[PDB]
Amino acid sequence: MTEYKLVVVGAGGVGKSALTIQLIQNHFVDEYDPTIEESYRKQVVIDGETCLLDILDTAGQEEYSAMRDQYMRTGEGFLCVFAINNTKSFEDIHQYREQIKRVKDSDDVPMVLVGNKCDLAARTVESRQAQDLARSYGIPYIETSAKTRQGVEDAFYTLVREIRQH
Amino acid sequence: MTEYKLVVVGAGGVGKSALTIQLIQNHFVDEYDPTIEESYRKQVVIDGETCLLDILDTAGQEEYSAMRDQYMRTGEGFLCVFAINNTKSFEDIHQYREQIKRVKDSDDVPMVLVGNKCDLAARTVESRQAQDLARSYGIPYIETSAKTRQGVEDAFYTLVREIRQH
Ligand SMILES: Nc1nc2c(ncn2[C@@H]2O[C@H](COP(=O)(O)OP(=O)(O)NP(=O)(O)O)[C@@H](O)[C@H]2O)c(=O)[nH]1
Ligand SMILES: Nc1nc2c(ncn2[C@@H]2O[C@H](COP(=O)(O)OP(=O)(O)NP(=O)(O)O)[C@@H](O)[C@H]2O)c(=O)[nH]1
Ligand SMILES: [Mg+2]
Ligand SMILES: [Mg+2]
Repeated sequence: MTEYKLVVVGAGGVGKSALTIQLIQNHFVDEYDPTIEESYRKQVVIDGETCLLDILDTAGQEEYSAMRDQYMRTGEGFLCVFAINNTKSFEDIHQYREQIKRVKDSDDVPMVLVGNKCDLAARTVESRQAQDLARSYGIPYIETSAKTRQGVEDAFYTLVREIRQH
Repeated sequence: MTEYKLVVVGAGGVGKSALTIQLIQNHFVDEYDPTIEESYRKQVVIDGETCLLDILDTAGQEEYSAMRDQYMRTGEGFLCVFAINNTKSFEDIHQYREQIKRVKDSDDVPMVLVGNKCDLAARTVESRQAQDLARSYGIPYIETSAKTRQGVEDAFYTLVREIRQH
């Protein structure tokens, strides 16, 4: 069956994991639990096609440096997450994008920008700001809550759909 | 606020209306009720942006001929629906696409192809067939059920998102 090798990337603490566990296990994780690397495989149906979601959950910062090159060479599509109440995670998006273009020999790589935690009142990252960025990158933007589950399927399925169209 | 002038197009009986009423009124309409033309306006939030969904629901066939040119000149994005158990509605998609390119002076117009009624066992339109078509048009494809509500938000929001990116 078609397999879609997806990897979830972004700054430490932004909800990369809580977002992947909502998809696979249908529940919010409200725990302190920093990822070294996790992987999730799931037979799923998206728009009538039977496919396996092969997802890599990654680390926020760590000695993950050129340690990242290896999985960014193997991922087919990227979820690039920041938190809407953490301005420096929004800003670090440029570093993750460029390194993925660098190891990919590509300016067009399947990707979607995700502003997570849209449930929290108190954002510092305005959606206009983030949607303008997603437009400059030629990237769709989708806000999410791992807490509420708002948009989580929508972010993962839009990315499976960026990969169908490339 | 941003307004997104969307119109729902396709063959008679395919679920264009049931799909629009699930979005606006949160309920399945399981009635025989052929549209001349209906319009729905709704203040909604999509990915943090406050916007009005101005949707035009249209007729399947009728004396709607160059009678369509007028609204296809005014719609910003199109939802192109067929039914997955009705081969000729899948086939009539080419006629709706081309006329929209014709009155639009455009090869790239925001659009998504929707195979509706994915709940019914007994399809005659295979998702590979329809996803290949959506790929040839440079269009995303999303299956839906107005009955179940599966994918309805997903089809309407992906189209609002095609319009953000154009
Ligand atoms: N309210 C709110 N909190 C969330 C959301 N997503 C995650 N959290 C919280 O944010 C914190 C970090 O979540 P986690 O998934 O561990 O983030 P991470 O990006 O995977 N951290 P890391 O880079 O170290 O692996 C946790 O307290 C989690 O409950 C969200 O949608 N909203
Ligand atoms: N089981 C199933 N039936 C559906 C679905 N969508 C619509 N229907 C049924 O299909 C029939 C037509 O629905 P309707 O919304 O009126 O279609 P239309 O495309 O708007 N007809 P028209 O072109 O004349 O205006 C109705 O019986 C409706 O309940 C769906 O998701 N699945
Ligand atoms: Mg984690
Ligand atoms: Mg109708």
